[PDB]
Amino acid sequence: MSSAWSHPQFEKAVQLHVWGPAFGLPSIDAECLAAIAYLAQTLGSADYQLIQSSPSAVPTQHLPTLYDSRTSTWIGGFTSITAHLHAASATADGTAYTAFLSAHAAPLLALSLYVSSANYGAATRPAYSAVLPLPLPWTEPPAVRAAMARRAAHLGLSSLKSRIRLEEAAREVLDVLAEVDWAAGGGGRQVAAEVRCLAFGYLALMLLPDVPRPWLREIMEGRYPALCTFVRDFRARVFPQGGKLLPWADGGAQASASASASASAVALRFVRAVMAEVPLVGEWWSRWWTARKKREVLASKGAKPAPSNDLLLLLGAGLGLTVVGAGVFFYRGLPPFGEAVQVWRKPV
Amino acid sequence: STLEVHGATNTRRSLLDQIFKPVLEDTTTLGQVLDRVGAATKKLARFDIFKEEGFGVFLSEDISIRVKEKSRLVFSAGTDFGNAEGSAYTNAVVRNIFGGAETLTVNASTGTRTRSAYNATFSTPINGNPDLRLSVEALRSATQKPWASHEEHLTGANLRLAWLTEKGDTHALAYSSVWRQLTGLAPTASPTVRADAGDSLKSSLTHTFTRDRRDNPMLPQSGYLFRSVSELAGWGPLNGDVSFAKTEVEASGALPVAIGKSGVSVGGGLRLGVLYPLPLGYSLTGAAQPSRINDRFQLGGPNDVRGFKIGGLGPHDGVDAVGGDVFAAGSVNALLPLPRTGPDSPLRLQLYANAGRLVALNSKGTDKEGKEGLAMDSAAVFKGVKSAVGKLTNGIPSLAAGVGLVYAHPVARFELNFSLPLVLRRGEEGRKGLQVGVGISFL
Amino acid sequence: YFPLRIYEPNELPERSQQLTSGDLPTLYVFSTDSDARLGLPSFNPGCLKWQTLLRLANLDFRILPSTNHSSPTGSLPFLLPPRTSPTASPAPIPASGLLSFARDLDLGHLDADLPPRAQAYLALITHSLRNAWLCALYLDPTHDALLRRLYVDPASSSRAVRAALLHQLRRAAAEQVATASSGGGKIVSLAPVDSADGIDEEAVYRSARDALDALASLLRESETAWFFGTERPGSFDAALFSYTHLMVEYMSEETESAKGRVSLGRMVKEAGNGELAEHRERMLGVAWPEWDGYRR
Repeated sequence: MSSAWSHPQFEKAVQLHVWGPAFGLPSIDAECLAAIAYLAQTLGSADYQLIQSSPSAVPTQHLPTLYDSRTSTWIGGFTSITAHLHAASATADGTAYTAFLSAHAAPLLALSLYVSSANYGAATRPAYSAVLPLPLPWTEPPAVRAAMARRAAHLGLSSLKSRIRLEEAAREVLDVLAEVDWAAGGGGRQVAAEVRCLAFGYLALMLLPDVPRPWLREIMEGRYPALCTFVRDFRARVFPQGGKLLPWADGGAQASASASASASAVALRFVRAVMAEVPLVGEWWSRWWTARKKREVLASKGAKPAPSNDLLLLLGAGLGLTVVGAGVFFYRGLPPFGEAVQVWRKPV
Repeated sequence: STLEVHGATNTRRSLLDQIFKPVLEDTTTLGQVLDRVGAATKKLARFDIFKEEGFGVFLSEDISIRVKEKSRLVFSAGTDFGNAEGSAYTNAVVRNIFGGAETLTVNASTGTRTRSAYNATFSTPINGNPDLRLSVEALRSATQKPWASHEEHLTGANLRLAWLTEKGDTHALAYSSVWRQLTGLAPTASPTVRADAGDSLKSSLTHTFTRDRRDNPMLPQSGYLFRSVSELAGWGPLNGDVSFAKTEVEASGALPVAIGKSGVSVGGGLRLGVLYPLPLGYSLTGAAQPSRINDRFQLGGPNDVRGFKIGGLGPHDGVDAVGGDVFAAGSVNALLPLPRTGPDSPLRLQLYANAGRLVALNSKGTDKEGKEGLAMDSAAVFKGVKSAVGKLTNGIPSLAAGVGLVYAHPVARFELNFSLPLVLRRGEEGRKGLQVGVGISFL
Repeated sequence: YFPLRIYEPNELPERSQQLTSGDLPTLYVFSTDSDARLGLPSFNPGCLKWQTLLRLANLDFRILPSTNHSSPTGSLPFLLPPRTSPTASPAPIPASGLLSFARDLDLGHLDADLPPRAQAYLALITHSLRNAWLCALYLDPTHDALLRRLYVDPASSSRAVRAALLHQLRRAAAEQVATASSGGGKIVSLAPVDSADGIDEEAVYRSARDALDALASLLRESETAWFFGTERPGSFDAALFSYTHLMVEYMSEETESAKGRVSLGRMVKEAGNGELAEHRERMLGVAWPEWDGYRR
């Protein structure tokens, strides 16, 4: 390995960063809405805060992200956040349905909201653009839609009666989810409290958006009414008034982004997102920057890694300088190698 | 006496001092002076750096030579005939970097069989001989093999030392090193093509000789041609996955018949070829791996033995054309001229009849290997090559015939022949109607 | 009509006469040339699943090592039936049709629709344990010699080709782990994460640990030694065995005292109450009853 394909080598009052409110929900991501719901259920509103962010504003580069102010630790992901901040068939069912919702219900909301280019272009992309500062929603929503379209593969479906394929691939997820009895204290299966927050996040992003191709809202409202009753009752209980009584930082949901969004910081985020698309050195800039941000997240955790490996940036600079130097050496050329008149005399 | 060469600014005063400093050592035999100046001027144009319209040798009283240099950067694009139907090449040349040297970057993406073919070829002369060149190549290909249904991805670098001698013969000595990844298998692929599907090296070393005394390459009417390619892979200091020894001898000729200069030109030809497996390491006695489909010969086609598919004439596993180890070929021609036309148009009327054989190499008669069943020792490989050479001349070869109408372009040769197979083997896939042949190498 | 003389066909080369001339069907797997002569388990779990299923279906077959490029699909485990003629062979069978090839009277237990709870538990195997296998094999520098031995050194003998193939393997595996969102779902640019720096490999480890404990609880529920109380193993059993066997084989070391991080074979042997190591021994004792060479 070039040390970028290996495990890193080590020497010998929380704040939740999330996306922004959309569709009458406190977030537009499923894992972010799950994390908001978990912290609102467990913690009190004088214990935590909610900061509106982008994956370029946190070093974890994964937006449901906790910053514990007691130890200055950076924790990314919903399962990591709930591993922090913390009969046997109930626990095994919670683990199984967490792994199932992350793996088989995540490419279904992806097909609904990001792959369908009449849904994305008319509902999803304006709601993504209304929460970022003004030069940023030209670089980040393409990367988000690209990642969600990558996740929505291994399903054989895309944006092109070829509607019964969508209905079969959505029944294959909702039939597994319909036997858990989420909005219940009795009867059926029982899971832990955090699995119900994850299920609310995915299922409420499936149901509640107002979309022009509503092929998933109607399957849920026609065949699976218990899940729709679960989403409506959970949203009426945990988030009344649309997620505006949540402790957003500095007063409101949009004024919570104003700390890490100045001219310099937003400019640097956009400049780095532009530098990663250069056709030759943009891979190695991205690898070097990702390795640097991983090193600083690990140092925030408590580890002490070995940082001295800059061969990614030097390899990218070598490739760019090699192409530029070859182009200038072959197009501008060298000075001329002879004169016009070249006399040879007969030697004596 | 006093020699001046004007108008050569991107040439060193060593490259054209090796040429005209022998000339001034002449210390009243005016014809010898003029012949030596003409010989030096013909040697100077052997470097491909000057325009042919510039060479003016204006004497006085002494000498005063003038030249016009070619331009440095030559971008070019078009359509080449690399023995295929089409090609869309782009070609960037830097003509004279320091003195005599050049670079050629070729990028030929073709929708027919080779979807990409990248190149980079630096080339110098050695010690001021314009005929001895030295090239350092680097390639990356991905070429579909539709006869034996797969693709071959070839990345590597080779170092060729060409040599044109004083009698028009051309030697060559390359050290190649490739990767040769086989993939892209069609659903109609055979078990033989699936057995060899992966990565190789093939670091080889191949001599090439040519002796081209045909008066016209694209349409011969007299002369002959002898060509001898001869490779050695894997054995000794070379290292790879394959280790063989492959030779190939091709002959030709044409003999005119009388009426004037009427273009009758009874033709002829003969190809041979033997692929021998060697051990790996500095020994001849030793166990040897048998060949792979990357290395075996392919006979049949429009350019090769007229009347068959573009891979025919050999062992077929189902429909795929897997190769042989020992082959033979040959043809006769008649090339009669067209009526109401003089013997100067490139149009000719061909009457060919080819034949061919392409057999493989197996280890029957000695099968006490059992496990570790692929490697074969020297006596088994020698008896296998003896049996394959004996199986060449055992039976009437796979023969076809036909007529045609040859058009002789300066860069290619278009044929458009109507063929008719006569003798086949089973599963050999000969074509029976109108066949089209475009390219240079024909038999 | 016109070819006036047709002879008997030309024989195949010696290589195909040795490799492709068996009388049993042949399953092409990721194995070594000494394991394939005996029929031992593969070192790829996606091949060992189907090999275990074909050995529970009482099918007579061989194995032979192969590469992904020879497969009718992209990925490896496929089958080639015996030839009928010496120059003609039937069509290959991909991995989706292997249990349909094998009928060996009543194989309805190996190809059956699982309950939905079984599908939630199967997502554990196909994601939380697959990503753990990929992260700990392809990206851990401890298993670099094992990775070269198993995948790179049989491919060729040239160091440049070996290094390039190992790089493509690591790039592909790091792409796979960073898609499924245990510890990998980062957004850095318009191109997918293909390095080990866009993976949080403590979330991958913790998800593997929780997956193993949940699967041990599910096996404790069953009370007839296979999953869901069956009397004969099914596809769930072969799917879990394909990971638990290779973790106890290739990933059970002693290293665990200087890094923390109990390894994957020790996590299999310790999950629950040893419910899964016992299941691995019972699954070897049914499908490979003649092999006594396991536990490492």
